Amino acid sequence: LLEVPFSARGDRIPDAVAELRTREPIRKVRTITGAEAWLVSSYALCTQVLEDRRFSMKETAAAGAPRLNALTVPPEVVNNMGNIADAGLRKAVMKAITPKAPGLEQFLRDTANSLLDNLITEGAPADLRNDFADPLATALHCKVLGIPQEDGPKLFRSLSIAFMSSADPIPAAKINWDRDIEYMAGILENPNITTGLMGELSRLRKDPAYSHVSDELFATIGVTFFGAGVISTGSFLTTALISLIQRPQLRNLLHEKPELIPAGVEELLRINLSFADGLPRLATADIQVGDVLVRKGELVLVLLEGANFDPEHFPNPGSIELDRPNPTSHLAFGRGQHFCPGSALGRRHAQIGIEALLKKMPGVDLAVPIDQLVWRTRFQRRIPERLPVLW
Ligand code: HEM
Ligand SMILES: C=C[C@H](c1ccc(-c2ccc(O)c(Cl)c2)cc1)n1ccnc1
Repeated sequence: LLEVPFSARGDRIPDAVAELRTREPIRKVRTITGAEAWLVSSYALCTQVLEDRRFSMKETAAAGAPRLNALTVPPEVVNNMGNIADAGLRKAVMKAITPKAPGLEQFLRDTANSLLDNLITEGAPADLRNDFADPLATALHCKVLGIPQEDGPKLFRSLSIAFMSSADPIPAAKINWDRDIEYMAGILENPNITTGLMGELSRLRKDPAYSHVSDELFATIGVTFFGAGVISTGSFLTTALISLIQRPQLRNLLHEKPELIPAGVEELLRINLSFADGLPRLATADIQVGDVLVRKGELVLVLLEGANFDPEHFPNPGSIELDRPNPTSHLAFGRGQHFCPGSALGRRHAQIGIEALLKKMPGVDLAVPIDQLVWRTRFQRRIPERLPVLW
């Protein structure tokens, strides 16, 4: 039985995806746990699954369910956004993580420029993942959360385990989770934390309108939004920089006309291979998806690059075109009930990071042949362990 995932490489889509999409856009596969699942790979069927709440994220955590991979958080945290919504916290969380917070964008620009100046001083080769994209993501999320910048690196170092895609429970994930929760709980008790997401959660925790909300949920919001935001923005920016480096004509165009960078980033989102696995959902009813009657209790995997390279929806899907008529209609941020709450922040992180890099390093190029990149395995993102560049 066809095994998923197909390839940990984030620099090229396997030819097999287009064949599946054409012939079998919903197809039985085996996951790393040995479970069977339905892999959905067309824009039409991916959108159908993501927009039908009977394909449940929450129920993927149920004991005894077929699993894509092992939990790395407590099972109730899989329903984190539902818990946030039920607690009356959605609006406050969203307001806290907007890129338009006063001074946030300038902080992003200043941080990016400082990171780049240090790389220039040290001399090529430079590692754009470990010494640019990931520190930029980490610094951004410390600022957004309102926590000390110097605490970023230790929180960041949880994530190479936190976002593993493992067949089995990971003992280090429990250690790191418990430690990171204790940290966020202490932050909520720290009177000096008055800004950002944790400053606002700290205030709401003392507000009688929220007296019922548990300390557990407040700390969980901090751990989950830091982890999801840092891994997603650092990994997306890293692999978008590869796509851009691979396209010198586009790199030069965006350097010459940086007002096109938002359109460029939107296409880089569309062609991004950062998510290593399909998005998992558990059927809570018998539901017809294409030619397959998915049965209650079965696992469905929504393959984002299946949708995003679907030529019916995005003609010439492998080409970056800055004037498509349907440019934000990709699924890079998901779709439906679980659409990424951080989407605007993720866009802005990448836009500013790329703007800064192109100004400082207009000649940026890989310093090794592209096949020498080392792609992280058994992880929820596809990323190169190092991204060596020259300029
Ligand atoms: C370019 C950057 C990002 C990408 C590509 C991305 C991608 C995604 C995708 C595809 C989903 C849907 C998962 C699903 O439906 O199963 C998602 C959800 C989520 N994202 Fe993002 N994300 C990014 C940035 C962020 C940021 C900056 C934050 C927070 C600061 C964040 C926090 C979350 C959370 C908490 C969820 C879960 C939502 C829910 O369960 O309803 N993400 N993200
Ligand atoms: C399913 C939840 C997933 C998520 C997974 C793992 C973590 C995590 C963070 C720090 C840790 O120390 C450990 Cl061990 C785990 C956080 C979040 N997620 C993705 C978007 N929203 C939530």
